[PDB]
Amino acid sequence: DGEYHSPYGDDDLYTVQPTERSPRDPKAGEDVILNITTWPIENGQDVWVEWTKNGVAQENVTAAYDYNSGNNTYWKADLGKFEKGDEITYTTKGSTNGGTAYESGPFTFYVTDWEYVQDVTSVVDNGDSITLNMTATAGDFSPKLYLSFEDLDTLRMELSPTGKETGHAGKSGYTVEDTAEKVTVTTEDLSIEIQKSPYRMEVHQADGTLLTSEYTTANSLGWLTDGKNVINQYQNNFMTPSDEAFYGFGERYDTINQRGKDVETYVYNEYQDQAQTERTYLAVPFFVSANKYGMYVNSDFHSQFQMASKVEDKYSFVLDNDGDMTNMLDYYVISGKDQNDIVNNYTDITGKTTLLPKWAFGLWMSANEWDRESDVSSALSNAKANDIPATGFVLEQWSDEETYYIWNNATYTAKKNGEAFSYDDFTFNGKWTDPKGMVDSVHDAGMNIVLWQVPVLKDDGTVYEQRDNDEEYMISQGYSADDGTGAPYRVPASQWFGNGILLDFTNKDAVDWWTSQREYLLTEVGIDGFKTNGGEMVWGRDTTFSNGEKGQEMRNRYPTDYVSSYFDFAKSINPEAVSFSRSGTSGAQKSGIYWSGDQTSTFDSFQASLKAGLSASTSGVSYWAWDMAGFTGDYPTAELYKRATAMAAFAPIMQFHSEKSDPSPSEERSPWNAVARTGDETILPTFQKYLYTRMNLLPYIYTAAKDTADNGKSMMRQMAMDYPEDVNARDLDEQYMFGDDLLVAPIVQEGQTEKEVYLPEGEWVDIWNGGVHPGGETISYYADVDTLPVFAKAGAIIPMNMTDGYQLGQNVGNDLKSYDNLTFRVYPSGDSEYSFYDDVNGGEMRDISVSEDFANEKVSVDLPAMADETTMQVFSTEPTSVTIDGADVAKADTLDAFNEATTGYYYDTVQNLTYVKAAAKDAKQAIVLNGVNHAPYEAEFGHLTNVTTASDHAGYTGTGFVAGFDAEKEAVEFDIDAVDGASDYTMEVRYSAGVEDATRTVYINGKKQQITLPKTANWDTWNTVEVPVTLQAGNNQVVFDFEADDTAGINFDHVVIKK
Ligand SMILES: OC[C@H]1O[C@H](OC[C@H]2O[C@H](O[C@@H]3[C@@H](O)[C@@H](O)O[C@H](CO[C@H]4O[C@H](CO)[C@@H](O)[C@H](O)[C@H]4O)[C@H]3O)[C@H](O)[C@@H](O)[C@@H]2O)[C@H](O)[C@@H](O)[C@@H]1O
Ligand SMILES: OC[C@H]1O[C@H](OC[C@H]2O[C@H](O[C@H]3[C@H](O)[C@@H](O)[C@@H](O)O[C@@H]3CO)[C@H](O)[C@@H](O)[C@@H]2O)[C@H](O)[C@@H](O)[C@@H]1O
Ligand SMILES: OC[C@H]1O[C@H](OC[C@H]2O[C@H](O)[C@H](O)[C@@H](O)[C@@H]2O)[C@H](O)[C@@H](O)[C@@H]1O
Ligand SMILES: OC[C@H]1O[C@H](OC[C@H]2O[C@H](O)[C@H](O)[C@@H](O)[C@@H]2O)[C@H](O)[C@@H](O)[C@@H]1O
Ligand SMILES: OC[C@H]1O[C@H](O[C@H]2[C@H](O)[C@@H](O)[C@@H](O)O[C@@H]2CO)[C@H](O)[C@@H](O)[C@@H]1O
Ligand SMILES: [Mg+2]
Ligand SMILES: [Mg+2]
Ligand SMILES: [Mg+2]
Ligand SMILES: [Mg+2]
Ligand SMILES: [Mg+2]
Repeated sequence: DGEYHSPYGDDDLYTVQPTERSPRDPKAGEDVILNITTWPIENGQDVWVEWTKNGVAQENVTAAYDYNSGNNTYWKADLGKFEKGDEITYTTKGSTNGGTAYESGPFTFYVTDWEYVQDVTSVVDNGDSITLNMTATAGDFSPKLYLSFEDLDTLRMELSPTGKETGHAGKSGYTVEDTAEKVTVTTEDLSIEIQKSPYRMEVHQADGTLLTSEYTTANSLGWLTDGKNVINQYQNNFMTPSDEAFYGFGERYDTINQRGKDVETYVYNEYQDQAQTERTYLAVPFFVSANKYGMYVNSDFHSQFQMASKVEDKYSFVLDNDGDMTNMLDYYVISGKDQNDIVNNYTDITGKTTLLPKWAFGLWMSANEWDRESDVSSALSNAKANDIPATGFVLEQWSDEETYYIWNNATYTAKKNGEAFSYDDFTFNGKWTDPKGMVDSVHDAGMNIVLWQVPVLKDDGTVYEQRDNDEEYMISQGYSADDGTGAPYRVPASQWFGNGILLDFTNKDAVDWWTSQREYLLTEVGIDGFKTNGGEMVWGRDTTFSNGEKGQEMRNRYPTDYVSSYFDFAKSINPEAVSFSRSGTSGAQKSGIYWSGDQTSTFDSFQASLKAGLSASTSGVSYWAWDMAGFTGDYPTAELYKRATAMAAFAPIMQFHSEKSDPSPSEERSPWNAVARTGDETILPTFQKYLYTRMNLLPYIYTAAKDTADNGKSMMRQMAMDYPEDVNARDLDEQYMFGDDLLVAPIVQEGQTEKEVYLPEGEWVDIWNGGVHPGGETISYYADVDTLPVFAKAGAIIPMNMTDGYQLGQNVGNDLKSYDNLTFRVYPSGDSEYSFYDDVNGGEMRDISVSEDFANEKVSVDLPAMADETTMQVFSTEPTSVTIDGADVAKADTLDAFNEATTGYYYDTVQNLTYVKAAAKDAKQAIVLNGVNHAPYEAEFGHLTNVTTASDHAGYTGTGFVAGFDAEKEAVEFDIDAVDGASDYTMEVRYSAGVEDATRTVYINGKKQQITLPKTANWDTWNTVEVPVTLQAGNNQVVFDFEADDTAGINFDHVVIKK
């Protein structure tokens, strides 16, 4: 009773339907097979193909039995091979015993082959664009390649194979040197060297440094055509040295450096095994090379980036097209001031990140199992009882699970013709008796709530009045996409929401309707945005959208049309509304948060999540989240939960979530449930430490969020984004930069406590304890399960919201309308400046500058007008005085006195931080710390040999001192920076020698001297001896030894380097 063949199937990249044509788009010399099905299985069935070649009727092709399966027979018809330009049209047919024939088709394909640019025959400079007139290696086209400047450092190439299209205008600030053999195009930032015969482009910086170039054999640039009807693909090919690293490509789970891979720009919903399958929800045809350029292929069609995956020194892109011969290839080679500036330039092209409200940057709580008011009340109560000041709240299991815009258990008179509901239309029952009151109680807790959504109208063949009404309206209005035959497009039956009808987000009227149905959720229920899931749901080549585009072009674009439509809609009603989504392509960054999707509770998954965040970052998707510790699989171990917590608190968006809808016991990845499930009570204080730390750093984090929106600098960055020339930074995927100043190194390996941290050149200070670490090597950091290595860069100015306790990890709550103690942590190093985004006070930028002058025992802070009292925490030795506007401020002897003071200073001996309180003033204030040196290098943080630490004599700095240190083969080794370059310095050695005069031997980069340490009154008396040393650039190895000619026990507190 039937026959079926459909040449492209669902056009899936990864799989085929069993009734497709192979190849889908035949090239010259390729054997063409047609897979055909008939049903039911019967003897005496014939299957054949009726067809024409170049309009000429051919002898029928008889199909061969392939296999039987289920109710069906599958057959193969072999059409043979074809030549470039052949136009084949066929109809597949089946009948039983000479009866009624069932057929599919007709279907046409045009047989293609590659044509490439040969030579540049002439150059036409039009002032805002340059045309290169070209010959082709085959065919009769007259190609034109157009060059323009999006900016003086960003080159755009537009290729028209037929020469019938014209490129776009760019900047005029270029000069041209056109010669017989070569044309050179120059700006203040770029030198574009184009050989004419054969055509070959090299892109150089203006100083001559090569950025990238086309492949050396040339004929690199080409298009796939029958020469008459279709252009089906484009390619270009580039030369790449062995060491070149390639970053970005959207959100990638397998690796941060794609060298060696064929990367598919193809959005896909892959559950749990994204790394293994090399798939992603969020695919962007943009990469950044550590050779200091980006490349962006400007098209929504699928592309494949072959990154030294075929030939060791070649990278290529192959870009699909729908056949339209008027669609130019359009790509950019992007330079800039640095790697982050390359990202900024990319965002000039594809869209800036939209700044989200500060609440988006606190903790988000989520669990699929929350499905009733009492679950929401319990979540709020549990958060409150456990001192968890979260700011975001997600509900997934909230709706009727039919319309997805009506609360579960709500009753109402159904509405026809897609008419919208108001709040008053509903009687609220059962699980949700008062959604408005429920939302109000979330707001009372200082949280903001988002509701889960999909872009599809569900249709599983069940009867459900409202859903049925909406479907009839949607179809009659043409608010769906079209399947290509005049019927609404439905998601393929085997997929998530199979048989459902996608809303055509290209259709403004459709969007207005769809969103109107949700209006009451925003205006009356008072929600704060949507979790817009899915979107990877466009299949089929003939699927047609209101914009005239079809399924090949729209698959990658659809999720971003969907996500952006909802984001803009929610914001139009509630300016503080935030979206939380997983899928998209270039431009996704304009529309809210992206999370890394569906992963298991394992360390392998944690590793893949971090790769996903780092690649997304390079791709301009900065507001990135993950389900901390995984949302499914066996419940995370306490170790994984703690490791994930620490990293999550230092990532752009912090969010816990769980998959299961009605589990027993609870699957919540909340800290209180983690305690319950693992039995490890210490999870709670560890979680609190990290969450409170994040809240302490929220002024810094939110300023970084604004810097993303303004300047294209992502919040969390792979090391080579800041240090592209650093050979050790190239492949690192277990540490990153967070904001401008913090190097974060999470432990993402099971059982690991010795964490390698690569430190780039410069000085890095442990933010938790003041340990100093000279850059330019990989250090080993001991991190137990509760510990996260985080370091501040030299010169850092870090705004913080602190309690009167003034330590990191102390709860300041979630009231985002005020600070407790606004604080700036400062690591003085030369002259540094910072622009603080003061969201509490109308979004004023506060420009702070620090002038480090340790050589003259001074640090100066230029504080602008502020609306709040401010506390500086300056990393330094103890001042002899502090002035504000020249006037001495009072030394506070205790933290209590400091807190009570209007202005003053206090010295934290454990952290080596000077606190300075300045009153709120509507004028600039000049703060000077006098008598200060670079903070001490604590002996207890040194590399120790046969020697231990103690704290049983008062008055030390840091956490203690090295004790006794009085036998041969005992050593204390320091890694010491020069304060102001290679020079002689004075090294202060602070020690106690309670019994008798002591001596120790010191080696400074291998150069030995002996030092005399006179007796102190007793072991509770410290003294300082000044030792002349010569220090060079970089890390200076300073070794204190007890050798054979040394004498007596000492307690060794610290060293200070001064003029
Ligand atoms: O950024 C500075 C350091 O921060 C962390 O340590 C802070 C603590 O440092 C001291 O004591 C620690 C030890 O008790 C031990 O358990 O862990 C680490 C390092 O272990 C080993 O390091 C050296 C070899 O590389 C050896 O010299 C040493 O004998 C080994 O035990 C120690 O740092 C203080 O005494 C504590 O008060 C302080 O809290 C971080 O762990 C460390 O790696 C950083 O360098
Ligand atoms: O009650 C609403 C809804 O709950 C579940 O879906 C919520 C989750 O949706 C996403 O994950 C789904 C995948 O997209 C599917 O392809 C498939 O693998 O199943 C998962 C469910 O885990 C999302 O990424 C998750 O964060 C959400 O928890 C049910 O699956 C739906 O049927 C319900 O309508
Ligand atoms: O739109 C369908 C239906 O929704 C509401 O009632 C919810 C309803 O769901 C199923 O149809 C069950 O059979 C009922 O027991 C539930 O109450 C509207 O009140 C109703 O008018 C409408 O048909
Ligand atoms: O040479 C003096 C002294 O050195 C060592 O003891 C150092 C030790 O002395 C007291 O116990 C203090 O309380 C500690 O803080 C010091 O580290 C030798 O052990 C000792 O024999 C000698 O007299
Ligand atoms: O209507 C198009 C549809 O045809 C085929 O489905 C058949 C199936 O193979 C038979 O066993 C029987 O159940 O009837 C169906 C037609 O209703 C294709 O297999 C299917 O992919 C296609 O959509
Ligand atoms: Mg720029
Ligand atoms: Mg529940
Ligand atoms: Mg606050
Ligand atoms: Mg305050
Ligand atoms: Mg000390």
